[PDB]
Amino acid sequence: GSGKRGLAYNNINLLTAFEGGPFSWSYNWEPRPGGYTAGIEYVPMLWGPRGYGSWNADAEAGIAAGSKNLLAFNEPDIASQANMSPEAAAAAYQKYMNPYAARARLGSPAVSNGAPPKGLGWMQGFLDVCAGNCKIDFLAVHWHGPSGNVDDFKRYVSEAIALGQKYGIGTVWVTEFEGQGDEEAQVNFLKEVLPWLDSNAGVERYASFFVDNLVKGGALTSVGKAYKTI
Ligand SMILES: OC[C@H]1O[C@@H](O[C@@H]2[C@@H](O)[C@@H](O)O[C@H](CO)[C@H]2O)[C@H](O)[C@@H](O)[C@@H]1O
Repeated sequence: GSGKRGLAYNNINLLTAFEGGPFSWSYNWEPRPGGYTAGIEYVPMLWGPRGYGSWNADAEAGIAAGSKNLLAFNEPDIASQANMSPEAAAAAYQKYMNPYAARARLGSPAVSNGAPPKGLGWMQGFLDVCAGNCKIDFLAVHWHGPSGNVDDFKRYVSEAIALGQKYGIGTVWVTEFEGQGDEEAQVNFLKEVLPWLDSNAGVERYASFFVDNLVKGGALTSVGKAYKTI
């Protein structure tokens, strides 16, 4: 396909259900993959402070396994996720990510679609605090919301793109998006956003949220099939 579509997982076993779909990459919100999937680029994540301990070592294995890309903290703007002030993110980014700039493309901490001061407000606070010394190849962002709130999806992604470009970061990954509701409500959403994401040159890579919910009892759900074929 576009080569932008990702497999976001917890159970590495379930990526087989997506074999031969237009997938180039995977991540699991962890620094280590828990296994191997052939022909797809695993992307390590520095989730938050709990990972600082191993991050050196973890970035080493992954670059050593040919990983082109590294991701930073998960939802520092949400208290039960990374839960990090923009200032502490800037510090820990510069410290723990910037060092791999020569060997890998670095993805920003991934914000929620929460309104300022969460979301892209936190990104701007982080981008301000970074003070042009954070080495960032791409912004990571997330959007969760009802299936019929599709417009808001696209505005958010554009606003993330606009925000990144103002700070000289030329692309975003949408590392999580989820159009909520019953199976049909979820399909139709993917029919609208997947083509839009695939041609929107502001979006380098994306992942619907997520593999483990798109498979059930070892079988693709109907949402699974749509994500695989559209
Ligand atoms: O279970 C998938 C993955 O979820 C992460 O947290 C998510 C958050 O990233 C966002 O989507 O909000 C939802 C709703 O609460 C959270 O579940 C976890 O950080 C990660 O460790 C987990 O593997």
